[PDB]
Amino acid sequence: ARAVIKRRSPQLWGAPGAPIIRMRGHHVVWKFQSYDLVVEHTHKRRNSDIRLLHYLGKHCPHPQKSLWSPDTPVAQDRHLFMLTTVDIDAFKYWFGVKRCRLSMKPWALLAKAGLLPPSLTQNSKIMPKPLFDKESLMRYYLANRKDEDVMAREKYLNYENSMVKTEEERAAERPVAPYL
Amino acid sequence: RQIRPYYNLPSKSEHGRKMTGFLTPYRHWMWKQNELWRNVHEAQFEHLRRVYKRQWLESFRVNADEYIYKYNITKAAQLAQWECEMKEQ
Amino acid sequence: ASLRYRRPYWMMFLKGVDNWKIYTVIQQPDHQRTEMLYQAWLGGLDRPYTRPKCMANQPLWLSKKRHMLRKERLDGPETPLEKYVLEWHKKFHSFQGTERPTPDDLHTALDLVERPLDLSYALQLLGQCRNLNNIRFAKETFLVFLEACLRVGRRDCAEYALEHAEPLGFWFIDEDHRRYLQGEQTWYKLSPLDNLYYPVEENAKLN
Amino acid sequence: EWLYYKQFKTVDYSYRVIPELPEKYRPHQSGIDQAPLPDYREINKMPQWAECEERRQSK
Amino acid sequence: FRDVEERRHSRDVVNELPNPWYDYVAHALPFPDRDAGYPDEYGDLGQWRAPGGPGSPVRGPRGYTAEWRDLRNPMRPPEFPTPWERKYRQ
Amino acid sequence: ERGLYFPINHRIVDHRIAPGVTVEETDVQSRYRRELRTNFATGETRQTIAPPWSARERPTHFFSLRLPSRNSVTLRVKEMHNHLLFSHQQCAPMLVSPTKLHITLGVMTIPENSREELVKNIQQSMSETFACVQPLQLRFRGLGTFDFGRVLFIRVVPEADFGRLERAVCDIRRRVGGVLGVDLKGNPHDSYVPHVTVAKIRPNQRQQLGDTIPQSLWADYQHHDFGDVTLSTVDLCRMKGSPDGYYHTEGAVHLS
Amino acid sequence: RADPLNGGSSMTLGSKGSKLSPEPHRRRMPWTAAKEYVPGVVLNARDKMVLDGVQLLDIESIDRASQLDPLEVLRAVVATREYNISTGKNIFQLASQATYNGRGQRFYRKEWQEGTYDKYVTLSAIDFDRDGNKGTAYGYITFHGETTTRPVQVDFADVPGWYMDFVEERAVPFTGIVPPPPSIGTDVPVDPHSYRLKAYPYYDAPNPPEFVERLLKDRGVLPDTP
Amino acid sequence: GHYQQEAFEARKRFEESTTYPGPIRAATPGDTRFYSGSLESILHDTDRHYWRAVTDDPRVQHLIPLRIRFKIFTWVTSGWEQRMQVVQIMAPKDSTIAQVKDLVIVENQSPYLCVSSFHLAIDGKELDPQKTLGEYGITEQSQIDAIEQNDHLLHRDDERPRDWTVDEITAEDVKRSPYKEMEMQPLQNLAPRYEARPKGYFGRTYYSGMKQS
Amino acid sequence: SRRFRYNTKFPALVSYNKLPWEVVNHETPQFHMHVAPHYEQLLTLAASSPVPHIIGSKHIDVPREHRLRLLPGMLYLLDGDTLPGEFTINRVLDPTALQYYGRLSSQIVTVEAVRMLVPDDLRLLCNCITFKGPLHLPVAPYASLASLRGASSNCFTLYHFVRPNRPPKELQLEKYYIHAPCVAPLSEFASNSDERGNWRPRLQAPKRTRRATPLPAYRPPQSYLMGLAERLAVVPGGCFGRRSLMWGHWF
RNA sequence: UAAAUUAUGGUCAAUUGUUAGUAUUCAUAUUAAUUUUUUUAAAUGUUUUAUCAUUUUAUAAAGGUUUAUUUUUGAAAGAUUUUUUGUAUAAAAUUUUAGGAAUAGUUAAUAAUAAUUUAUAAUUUUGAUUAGAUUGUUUUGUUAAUGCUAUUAGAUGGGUGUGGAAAAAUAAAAAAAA
Ligand SMILES: [Mg+2]
Ligand SMILES: [Mg+2]
Ligand SMILES: [Mg+2]
Ligand SMILES: [Mg+2]
Ligand SMILES: [Mg+2]
Ligand SMILES: [Mg+2]
Repeated sequence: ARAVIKRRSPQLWGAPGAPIIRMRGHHVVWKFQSYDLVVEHTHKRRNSDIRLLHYLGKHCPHPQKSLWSPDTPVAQDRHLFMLTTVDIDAFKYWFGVKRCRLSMKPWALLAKAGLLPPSLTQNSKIMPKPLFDKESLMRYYLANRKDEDVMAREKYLNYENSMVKTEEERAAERPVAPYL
Repeated sequence: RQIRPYYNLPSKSEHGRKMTGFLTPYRHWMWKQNELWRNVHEAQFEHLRRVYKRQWLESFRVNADEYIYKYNITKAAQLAQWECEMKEQ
Repeated sequence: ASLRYRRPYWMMFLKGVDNWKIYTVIQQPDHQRTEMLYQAWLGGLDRPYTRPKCMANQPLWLSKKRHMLRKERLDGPETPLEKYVLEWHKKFHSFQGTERPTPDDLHTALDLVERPLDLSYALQLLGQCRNLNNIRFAKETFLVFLEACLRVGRRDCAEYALEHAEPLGFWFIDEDHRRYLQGEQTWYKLSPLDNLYYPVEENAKLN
Repeated sequence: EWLYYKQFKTVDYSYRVIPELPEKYRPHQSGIDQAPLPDYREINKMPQWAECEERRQSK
Repeated sequence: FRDVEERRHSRDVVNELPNPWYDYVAHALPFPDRDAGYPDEYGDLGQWRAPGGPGSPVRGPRGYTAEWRDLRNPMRPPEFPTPWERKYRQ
Repeated sequence: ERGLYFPINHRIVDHRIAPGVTVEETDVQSRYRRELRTNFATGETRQTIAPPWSARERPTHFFSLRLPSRNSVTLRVKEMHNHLLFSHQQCAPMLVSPTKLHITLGVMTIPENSREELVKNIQQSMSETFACVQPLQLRFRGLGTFDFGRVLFIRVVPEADFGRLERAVCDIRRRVGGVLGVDLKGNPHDSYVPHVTVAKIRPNQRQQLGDTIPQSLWADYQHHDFGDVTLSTVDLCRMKGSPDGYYHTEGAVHLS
Repeated sequence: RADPLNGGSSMTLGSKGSKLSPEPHRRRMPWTAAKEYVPGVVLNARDKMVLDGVQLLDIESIDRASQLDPLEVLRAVVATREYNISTGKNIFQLASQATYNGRGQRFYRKEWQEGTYDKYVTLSAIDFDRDGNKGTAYGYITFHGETTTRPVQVDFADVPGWYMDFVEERAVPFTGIVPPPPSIGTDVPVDPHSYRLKAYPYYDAPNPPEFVERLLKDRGVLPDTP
Repeated sequence: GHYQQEAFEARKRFEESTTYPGPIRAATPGDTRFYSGSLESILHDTDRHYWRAVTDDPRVQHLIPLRIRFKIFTWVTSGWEQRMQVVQIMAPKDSTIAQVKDLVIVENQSPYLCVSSFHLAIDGKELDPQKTLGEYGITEQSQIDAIEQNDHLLHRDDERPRDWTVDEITAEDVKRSPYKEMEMQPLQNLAPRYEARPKGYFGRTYYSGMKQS
Repeated sequence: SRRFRYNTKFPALVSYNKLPWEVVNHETPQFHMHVAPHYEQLLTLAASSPVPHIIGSKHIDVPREHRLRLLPGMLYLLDGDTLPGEFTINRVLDPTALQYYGRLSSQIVTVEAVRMLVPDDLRLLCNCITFKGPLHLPVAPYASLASLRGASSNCFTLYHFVRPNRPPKELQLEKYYIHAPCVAPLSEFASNSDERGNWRPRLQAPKRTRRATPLPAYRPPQSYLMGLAERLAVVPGGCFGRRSLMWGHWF
């Protein structure tokens, strides 16, 4: 909605837009370069701190030898290490409750961590993208579909309330003799 | 961006853009397929969205009411302390 | 890519207007006397004049007055037909006309032909009744047109109307009218009152 | 496409059409006078084909 | 896709193992649960002070009471004759 | 150009209109500072308000401090009448004669059957309440309105012995309305606003006079100072206007 | 907002759609409402090479020296007519030819009858402006054997994409009133032999094999040799 | 709706109470003119700018804030628009509809409204200038329109004002009425510069309740 | 988009961004556009259950004085054709107007005539619609219209009074959307009907040995298309339905 | 007005100039800097769209401000079948010049008033207004240390007023609806 658009760094919608989790670091020689996982708005200003919701972490893209742990004859442990600090309470808050967006590189990271499934942009160019036809899918679905109530209860436990009360803690929480 | 291929409906105009997005039926079918695949991705994605939402809410319940436990005890203590200091006063 | 933020809000959905930036700066005094001069250049007014505040287009009344003060051509009408064509442009080409011609007005128009010049005129009227105005004809329309192409002694246009009648939009041609142009029937029509065949030279066999 | 838009002074290359404002944007200030009034009798002289068809009308 | 995946996921035994990252949110509250090493009312660093002292939040407060009975004279032989070492009771 | 671009007194949101209405559908225009014009400016005063059942019945008797002879008050009210009548003589029926001027300490409804028990009992309780109170010097300045500008009165300033009045009144209030149940037009746990009623519009009058006393009359006397008076005499009065030429007096108490 | 694509799922900006909702996203701009539009540029765009070697006149050139052979005028008219149908036929070009200005006839656009898309418009009435080829056209929309309750202005009546089929049964005189055609579920009892439903709310079409061949020959599953 | 009859009935039962002492005005606060925020907000008279948890006794409303609707012709650059302007009075409970007309005439600050005689009406039915609001069941929520003399002539081109877009404005009428005030001929700062909405704002068909396409 | 809270931006007096107030002109076709689909609903009601003021015996008569505080909004039905007194008569022959009465004339009583009646003083209106023949709906015995000779002499008229140039509110049609059941289909099983013995139940679904005939093979459309109607937020036809279900749009 | 112990606890304050009778923080010292060196930046064409239009894309030009800069969700986030709410624009503190005097579309009440409403008005020696210099309240250097000595940059009026918000006329390094 700017009369003469700022041409180089366009976005979608008005700024500040919905918060997006980005990786960003000042540019330098490749030997020292680190990145910041940051929840911030869609439209950045000159200094990235002006719109910054939260600071999620440091990520160093240099494979490192592990000198912190003792040298271990185990094969896998002596592959190089890649270090990252995730703040996952803030991540689950922002992503889950506040409904963030995600750039692709942080997505790859958080996929490695086990917080998210691997991204849309991670492609083994070995396999193609799948085909689809509705009648075959339908045969498979009629073949396997679970009961309605089972499914409803699964959606209940995953989305709505998890912690529930067994009859036991009811019986243990209900008042005894003098006020019963 | 929205990809505009060369076999999209060419607009013959000198007063404007050379190519209008209008699709060969093939392109439409194709687009539908690709987009089905990414639907497969975003299903799990938003599933995880609301899952983490209830996770965070639940942890908030438990820790926050533990907090209210400890805190209320604290302010009850302070208040007792004060009314005592005022009896002394 | 919309001009929303480039020009004043009232200019939205502005199309066809020549160099619209003009009407942005018209408030400034020099642009304004420029426009006084321009309106005087267009003429049709008594007084120094300028179009109102935010208007890019000229006012409806003004351009209407420009249109009605514009002198029509053909200052010499001789044939009744030319008179009627001037009246035709008066009625149906009037600025922002609601009204539209009728097949009867075209018959009337087409019956006044004498010289081939008038055939050209009536035929261009017909051209406007098909293409410009989109008016369905009647059966007797080709009758009229045909006898009209006979009056001037040019039968080329009649058979040229036959070989393709779909673009010209004659939706009914009685088969005998076809024969007359294809040469099969010496005569196109018989006048019941006359009990003779038309035209008269073919009727020379009837005698 | 881009070559076509390039002829416009659009500052951001935004695919909008923005015209210019010449010092003389209207006929009267470009020196042009009023459009010359048509001689009416001269254009009402019947054309050649009409005269030829009058010649074969009298025949 | 979801169904095939749930299937081969439930089929493997290395799953059904709690994943600390996937399962919960340790702490949802913006403030910490206990005080860690932040400067004090005097401006002194975390390393210079131990929490729980005089800066901490206050703890607050005819016949005989129930605390009268539990008490007993050291002159009378106690409840269960636990063999205390003399040196220690000294 | 001679002030703020948007004068601060003109910035007003009406929350008693639905949300979204003023943005799109229509705009609402009103002169909003007639309503916002305050209780000091209008001269209104909030009297103890009656419960509906009590509001139904006419009041019969009232407590009054009787103004002595030779008052600053009576004199200045006479001066005020002169001025008002010279300005607008349509006031003439509104005005209360200087003969009837008295301080109204509270109003009450007594039913006609229990009449004597109530007057004797009241009179007695009254005499006990005021036993210890010596005379009261009170200050009068300012005007105010009761009952939507129908009643126009002289305020009693809380700058003086007024304090004592307030306890005194609140005692009879807790006896007359608390002890023996009597209809005081308000709650007995609430204090009445003492006043000297100057102009009044009765129900019958209201048709020819109008529904409210125009503020243009008394605007200038609104803050006028009527002076100080010492008061030794408390009455319980029934309201009859022809018996003695002064409100008919059922009981009396002397402050000394 | 009112009707999102796939609920809110934000994992990509493209995941939302090209418009967030059918409803206009700013309230101050109503025309942003989601329609079904048409390629106006191509479908206006009439062929000017049809007017080659013609010698048209203008409206206000009435001059004696100006106009031409009646033969030249006739081929001019035919050239102009061919110039106006040169893309497709506009409603008002179809309606003037039909009886009663084509009241009652069913006007379908080309793309409405192909694929699982089935839709047409029964004409309620017509206003010809002085210029034909333009105007206003009102009618009932019938989509998959389900019809509108009241008439509506037909959108894109001016764009030349329209076909129809003249039937004497459907003709209505200007005196009477064009009835809305019955919605096949309600007014007329549903019959299989009379009308079969092309597609229904949860249906969609099977894969045409040439598209499949092409997409695999694209993604590089099925080989393609130069 | 439900509120109206719930509170009406509540008031009506409150009035039939044989035993009530009456409220204590030290326990029944007024409202504040002093609260945070720059804007001055006018509220319901049952409501306060502070937090009051307790429900106060139902009171009869002696000043009823009537709303009276008018039609204005607003000049926007493209041409005239017909839109709605509400005038809001505070009319005493027992007031007569004549008096409501009078209060409404005094309260309007726009030069374009009250020029001729107007009649108050509810859902198109005229009101007696003679009788009370009580009889017609007029409340704040009630919808009151107002109808001018020439308003039933507005379907013509005469009474409806003429926009300089399509109509001659002459030295006759340049000196008279909203035209004169408007200053049609553009000035450097552009004169009073009115709101503008473009021609293609609603599409080819203007604004409607019913979707026409 | 939601409606914003309040306008503090622009002066109220000037009123600035305001949706125009819609007003119904009686000279145009647009009038009937508004009024027609109401009438049909109204008549439908009259066919099922009684509504009080719908049916008058004779033309209402009022003084000049009380004319405009009584009439406006009034809607009543009469048996014959008699046109209200002191009303100039306008025939509605223009086809665009007639057009909106289509549904009402096909699926309810045939419309014989329409009339716009304007008072001499010009400030009042009467829309008069003359129906011919019996209802194409079934008429209940206890229903209002059962008291009328024109239904169930075959012509009868609807009369609707209104002020000109008013919003399409204060023509009062919206009170009539009370919905009563047509009891015609169950009239078969009442103890009153002698065809109730000709009825036989189907309790169990019949054994079926054949599947439904398969739809004709799908031809992919050959022309250019505007793209996914999903992503363009176009409801399935540009007609009705939800944008999530893309059924019946091309593919 | 009494000592204390169940013993180093609660996590490091520590100062370096070779001068010249004496009095006074003053040349030559260390650390930090400028003098001083091309191992971190970068090139133009933003992009869709329904076609002469309409949707998306909101704070690095200058001017010199010390009682000074303050704000919403109606955009997006954003999830339902439609009417949906209320909260905001206001303030308080901290404010420089060696030698010091008056400032002014002007205060407060009224009100959608007043280029002539009403009034004994408002700012200032507890330092004003003009005028100089100057980019304001987590950033540096020295030091054992209350100090001294730095901290960029970025909000410059209105005039058809679009937009949720003016932040709207080169100068990115923000992926901008497959
Ligand atoms: Mg939203
Ligand atoms: Mg700047
Ligand atoms: Mg300065
Ligand atoms: Mg300050
Ligand atoms: Mg401030
Ligand atoms: Mg400027």
